[PDB]
Amino acid sequence: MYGDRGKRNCWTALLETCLPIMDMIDWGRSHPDNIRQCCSVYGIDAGRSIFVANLESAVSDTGKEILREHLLLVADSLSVTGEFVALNAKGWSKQRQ
Amino acid sequence: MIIPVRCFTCGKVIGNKWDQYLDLLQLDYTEGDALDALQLVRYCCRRMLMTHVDLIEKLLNY
Amino acid sequence: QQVLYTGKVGDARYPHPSHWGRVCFLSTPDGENCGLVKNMSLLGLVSTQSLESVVEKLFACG
Amino acid sequence: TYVCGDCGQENTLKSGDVIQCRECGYRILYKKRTRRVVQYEA
Amino acid sequence: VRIFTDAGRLLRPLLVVENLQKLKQEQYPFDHLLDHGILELIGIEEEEDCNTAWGIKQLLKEPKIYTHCELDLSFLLGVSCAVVPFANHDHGRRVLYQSQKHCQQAIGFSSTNPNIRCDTLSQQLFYPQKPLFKTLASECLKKEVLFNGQNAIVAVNVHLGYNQEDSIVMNKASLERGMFRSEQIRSYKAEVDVQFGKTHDSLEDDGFPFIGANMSTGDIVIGRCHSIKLKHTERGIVQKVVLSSNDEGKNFAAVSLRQVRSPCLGDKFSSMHGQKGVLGYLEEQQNFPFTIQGIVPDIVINPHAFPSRQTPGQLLEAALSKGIACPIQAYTKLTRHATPFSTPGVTEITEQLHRAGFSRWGNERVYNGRSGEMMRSMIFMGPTFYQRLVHMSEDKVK
Amino acid sequence: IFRSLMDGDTVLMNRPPSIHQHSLIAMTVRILPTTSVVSLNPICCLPFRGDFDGDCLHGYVPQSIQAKVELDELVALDKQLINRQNGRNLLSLGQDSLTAAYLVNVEKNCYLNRAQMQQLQMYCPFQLPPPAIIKASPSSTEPQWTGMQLFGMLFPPGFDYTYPLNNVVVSNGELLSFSEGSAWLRDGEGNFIERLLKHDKGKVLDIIYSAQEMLSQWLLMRGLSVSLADLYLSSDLQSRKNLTEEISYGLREAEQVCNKQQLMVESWRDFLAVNGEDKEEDSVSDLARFCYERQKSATLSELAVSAFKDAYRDVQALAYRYGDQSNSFLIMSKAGSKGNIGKLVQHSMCIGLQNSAVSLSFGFPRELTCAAWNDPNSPLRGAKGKTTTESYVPYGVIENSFLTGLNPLESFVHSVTSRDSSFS
Amino acid sequence: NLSELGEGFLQSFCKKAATSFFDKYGLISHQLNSYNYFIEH
Amino acid sequence: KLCGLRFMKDVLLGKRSDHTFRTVVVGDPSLKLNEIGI
Amino acid sequence: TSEKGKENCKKGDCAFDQGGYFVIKGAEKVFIAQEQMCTKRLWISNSPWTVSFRSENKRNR
Amino acid sequence: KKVSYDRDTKIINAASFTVEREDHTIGNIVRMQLHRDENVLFAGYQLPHPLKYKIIVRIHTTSQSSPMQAYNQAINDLDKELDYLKNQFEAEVA
Amino acid sequence: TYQRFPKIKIRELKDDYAKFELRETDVSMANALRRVMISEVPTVAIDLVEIEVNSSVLNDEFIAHRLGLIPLTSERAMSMRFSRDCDACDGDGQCEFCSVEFRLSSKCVTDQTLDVTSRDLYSADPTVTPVDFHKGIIIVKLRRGQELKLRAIARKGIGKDHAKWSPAATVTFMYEPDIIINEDMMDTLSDEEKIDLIESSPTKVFGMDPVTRQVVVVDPEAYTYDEEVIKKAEAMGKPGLIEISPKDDSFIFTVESTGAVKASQLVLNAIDLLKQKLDAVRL
RNA sequence: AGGAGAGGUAG
Ligand SMILES: [Mg+2]
Ligand SMILES: [Zn+2]
Ligand SMILES: [Zn+2]
Ligand SMILES: [Zn+2]
Repeated sequence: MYGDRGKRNCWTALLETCLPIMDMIDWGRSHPDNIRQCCSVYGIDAGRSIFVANLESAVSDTGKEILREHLLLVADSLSVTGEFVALNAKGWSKQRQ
Repeated sequence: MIIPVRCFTCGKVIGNKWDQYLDLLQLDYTEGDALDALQLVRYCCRRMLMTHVDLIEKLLNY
Repeated sequence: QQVLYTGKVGDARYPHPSHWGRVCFLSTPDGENCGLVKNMSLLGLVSTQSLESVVEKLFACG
Repeated sequence: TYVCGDCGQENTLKSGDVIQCRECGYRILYKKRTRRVVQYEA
Repeated sequence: VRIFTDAGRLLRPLLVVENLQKLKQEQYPFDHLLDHGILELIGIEEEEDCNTAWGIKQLLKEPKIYTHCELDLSFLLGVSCAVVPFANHDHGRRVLYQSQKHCQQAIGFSSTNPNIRCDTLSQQLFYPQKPLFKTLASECLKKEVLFNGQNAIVAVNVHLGYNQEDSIVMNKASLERGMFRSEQIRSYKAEVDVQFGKTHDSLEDDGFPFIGANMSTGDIVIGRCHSIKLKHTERGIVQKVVLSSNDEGKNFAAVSLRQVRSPCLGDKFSSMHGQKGVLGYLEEQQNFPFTIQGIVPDIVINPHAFPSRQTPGQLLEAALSKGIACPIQAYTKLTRHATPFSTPGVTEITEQLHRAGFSRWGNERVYNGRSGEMMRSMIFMGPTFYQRLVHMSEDKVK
Repeated sequence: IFRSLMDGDTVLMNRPPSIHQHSLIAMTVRILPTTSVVSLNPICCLPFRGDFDGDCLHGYVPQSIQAKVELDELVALDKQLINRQNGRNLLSLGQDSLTAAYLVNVEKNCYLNRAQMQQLQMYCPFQLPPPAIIKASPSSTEPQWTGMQLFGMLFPPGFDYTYPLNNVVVSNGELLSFSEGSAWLRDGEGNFIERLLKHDKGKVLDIIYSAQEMLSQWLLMRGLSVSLADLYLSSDLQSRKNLTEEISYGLREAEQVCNKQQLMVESWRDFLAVNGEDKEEDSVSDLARFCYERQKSATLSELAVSAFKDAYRDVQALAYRYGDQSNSFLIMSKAGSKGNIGKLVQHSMCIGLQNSAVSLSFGFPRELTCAAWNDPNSPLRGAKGKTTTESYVPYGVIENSFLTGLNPLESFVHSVTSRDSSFS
Repeated sequence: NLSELGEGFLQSFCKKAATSFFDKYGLISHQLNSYNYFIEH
Repeated sequence: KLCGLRFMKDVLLGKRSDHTFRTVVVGDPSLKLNEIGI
Repeated sequence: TSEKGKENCKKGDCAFDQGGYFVIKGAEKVFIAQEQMCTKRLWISNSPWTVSFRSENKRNR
Repeated sequence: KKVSYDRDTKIINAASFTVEREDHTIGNIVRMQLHRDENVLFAGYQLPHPLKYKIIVRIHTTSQSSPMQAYNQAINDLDKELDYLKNQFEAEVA
Repeated sequence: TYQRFPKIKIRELKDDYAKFELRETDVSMANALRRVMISEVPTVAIDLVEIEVNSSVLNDEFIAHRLGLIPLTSERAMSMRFSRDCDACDGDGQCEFCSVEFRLSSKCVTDQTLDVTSRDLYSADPTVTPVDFHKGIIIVKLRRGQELKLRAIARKGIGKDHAKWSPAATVTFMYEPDIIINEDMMDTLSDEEKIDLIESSPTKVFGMDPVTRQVVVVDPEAYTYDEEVIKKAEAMGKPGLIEISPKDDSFIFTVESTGAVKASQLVLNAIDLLKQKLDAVRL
């Protein structure tokens, strides 16, 4: 979807467009592919789960083998304040604040 | 750079065969025939006597 | 060839069909100046300004 | 004892200001090797 | 119609077939050829319009369709790349490495007049050797300074695991006879506008050591009255002392120290096809896998490097050198050229090696030097051309 | 109060940069007559991620006694046997021991006599198994030992190992069966080294060292070399000609498959339908336009490269048919110590697909010959004139290999493709 | 004729032409020509 | 160059210590895995 | 050095360099070719669409 | 001491001989001569460290002769064979 | 359980070349003898030099290194003692048993280039004179002037170190293979296949008999163990046509000397040194 | 003694 205007959320506009076909789309599993704004739609836990899945996919694409506990610890450390902060200095400063 | 003596591979004395090799090359002789006339059955000695460059002449001139 | 930044240049770091016979496309330094420094070929010459006047000879050809 | 360059002449100058070859003009001098015994291991 | 006569344009000479028949009329200077029109200079923009043939053999097959022709396809590469044998038989990365780094880092002919140059870190090899194979570019340039290094018998085999991780195992006896032995001359410069003097062991009355003095750590090399002392890793024997001054009156002193650099364990050696490695172990001559005629290999390399680095043609170079060096039991019509774009076929090399009395695949039956038993698998042996790099072991010790 | 370094002291070895925590390894100082160099076991190169080509290892000598006490209790080699990243073993057999073990266990036709077996028993810590081969011929005395029993002296009597995938059964410290695969020897989920570490974890290092020494001795007795016969990959000239023809036909079939796959777009929905279309010959006669259309689009290029890989796997599969069992490249590829099958294919048969990552202003002419480079309408000459294009996605196939000799245009294509890896 | 010269003759002529070109211009001539043109004109 | 974050890295974050040696490494299969040749 | 005699060539240079360098302060200096855009050809660029005529000596672009 | 004697406690009639300043040229011939004796069961030599010039020889015999006795017998037989070869060469050269 | 009985037959013998066959011996004895005669036989060579005037284009170490490799007569090498064992002197100049002093002096006073060979190298002992083959081994080349004067000494050394005290040169041995032909599968081969099999061998080891139209074995000692004829036989379809196996108890030696000692004397010295080493190892 | 400009090595 286009992001020309940031006033309205893309998911909000997508839900209004699918009104005639609400039954066809399984809304029990549909979710945005993004990680940052998915926490505002389905909660922090759903975003954490999708982040873990994406991290596992990236590790598999890299060709290396990494145990599950490392990725789970990374996910729990990057989402301790209820939001996924960035790796820059601003994110760490906000997390400490 | 004079001829390297003792022919590092297999340790063959080739220190006194450069003048004869040049004399043979001065005539109508190829490199293979010239090396065969010096009684060299191994290719290490032939490589040593074929890959050498005469550099001391330029040292004496320049 | 001079570029503004070393991290990114563009398509100059890759060989071009215009390099055929002018500069060496198979040899280039590896590192920051990868492809910016190009070694000239063996049969490479650089043209110089011609003192003669070509305009006068062009009208004679037609 | 110092040997000159293109000119063949023994300088043998030890003064700080004497750096120019006599009757030559050039100021390039080479140190001459004396007769000293040096041992080398073959 | 666009015509350019300005400067800065790049161009190359190309053979034209229109005037190629004028050549045969029953050593020619290049100016004569240019004046008669046999050769012409073609710019980059002009080359796009004309039709150019690659080789002479391809020109005679279909005439009247190629306007121009190339003298040699190997001249497209640079001077440091056209001399590499079987350039197109190697991977691009390895050719790039050989033509960029290993060519510059090689140790060969330094100069023929070392007295006039006081340059820092001058290195010269004792017995430089030209390669057995011939290159058309090298033959036309008529200079032996293009190749810097020596060629030694190289066998591709494992030696007790001492050559793993692309390491190199050399022969102790071959190195002690003068192979890969080079000298290093380092110069020290001091400027005086104080004066040169001793001012109170090896220094003379003029303030400089005599020629032939063995200098060590903590010794004054230049006496000023301050003095300049050698550092921790500076040593050598005094070769010459040069005193000079400019027009302003400032006096300059140059002292050169020379020392012999024998191949140590930490020294790194490189090949002509991008093979890089360090010396793993020095093995005695009696322990090498000698062949039937007793020729022991000087250098032993790990076979695992070839599948990874993907460097074919080094084996071809070894086979060609072995065929050239080995005698024939008519030496004319012998394949010696190794032009990168005119390489001889594999069948021709195999036939040439077979006519010399050896196996057509370049491998010979060898016997273990430690037990005397005959090995089950034949070992490939060939006199490849290797180079010695400037990176040493003691230069990295800290 | 200072004393010189001697045997028994521990130093902290590190290789810059430290990409993982296993780069810091504490090792005991062993004095050697060699000077201006440090000696390291080739197996320990895997934790350091380095090779013997100029790598410099800088160590740290602990001065405090407590620092030394904590160095060999936490940072020692025996303490870091379990990899903390994936949970597997940190140390493997190596690039040489793997190939030697593969050659020992695969041949099964070379029998070692009593003298050689007793000579090799000096390095193995365990005792000698029964010969298992009393008479191999009616007139053959001196009963011999099989090759798989030699590798059986590297396991404790109480160690039992089973690998269903490779049909490897180890009972009472004796190797009973083995077929192929060489997967249990390499690093993996069910490697034998991991099972040995989980069994005792007290003498695994000595077992690995003895195995390396014994395999090196055995391979020195045998001898491994690479010759021109390995690169030729043919028994004679007729086999080489047959292989060349087969490779040419396979490349042609792969190109046809790619051209067929290029039609899976929305523009050809009328043609792909089951109806009557008179433009069947137009899609086949337009052979020179497919490459131009592929080099302009990115999705088409991705589909083409995927189809080319899928059709070229079968072409790469021909090496096992045209390759002998004594081929060194095949042995090293099956053992997994160095190289793969595609590298051998590029060595002998053909390089295959060559495509660049970033977009360029020129495109490959799909032929890579002398006449293709002189064509004014070729994509390499700026544009093909079919509106004027500005950018292209290069796509070229090289029929020749490194052994035969690269064409200058093919060499240019290879250089363009490989220039990306040389960037900083 | 077109093919009356032969194949080996053309190869030898190419080698001789390369040798003559390297003897006339040399390995480096562009820099020398550029510097000489800057002095004269 | 030694200013700002580089100053921190070269002063407080990264430091140099004594009793350190740096040499080129070679292969020696005869030596044990836990032993280093000096 | 140029057009020197046979006797002058024996003493002096080592005949290994053709002499493409400079002697500034005892160190050899070599120029490197600088790739510059052609000033005698019409140049057309994009974003924005424009065509420019380069200047030979005076800034008459 | 050039030659050291060390008996093996785990295996009876077993011993290890450590010879200093020796190479393969002696160990190989000693091992090959020991295999000719019927009483010798295990005979072999190894060179663990190339830098440390030592040779380790392990001899296992039956319950009829000591390993040292077999070692001395092999040395004496090798000396006799060398003397016979020298005599043959001296006879052939004349 | 006892000694072996070697048999020695000499085919060719010269001053520096000897080719003899050793039979009824294991390969270990031959390998040990080769190693002893190639690395354990001591000779005399220059190791320490002392120059006084050196104005040549070459460096001093270069001349010392090419002087130390000059072969010398070593008839007294077995009787002379080592320098480290010579307790009568610390080692300086001429000695009675360990050191032999050499003097060299060259001065060029003509326009022609003077070649300093090995012929003008004089010593106090007439038995340690350099071996003359010819013009001799050239050391340096001198222009007008450029005097070279030096003093060198020679010591007894083992060929194991510095690889300059080794008198042997390419000491080889083969197993003397025996050729076995079934002689029944050759009759099935055509006339063209016989010539193809003959030309398949790299060396001249098989011959063709015109009167019998069959292959014969001529000079079987030049097989070189190159599995080319067997591979050709397998390719033609005959697996058991020619069977060639090495002989374990037969060997052929080829000893080439460098001129220091005679080849037969070299073999005798190697045998004596091996016996001495065995006696020393004896407990 | 201290700083700036180039080239180079290892992953
Ligand atoms: Mg590395
Ligand atoms: Zn030789
Ligand atoms: Zn003067
Ligand atoms: Zn004495």
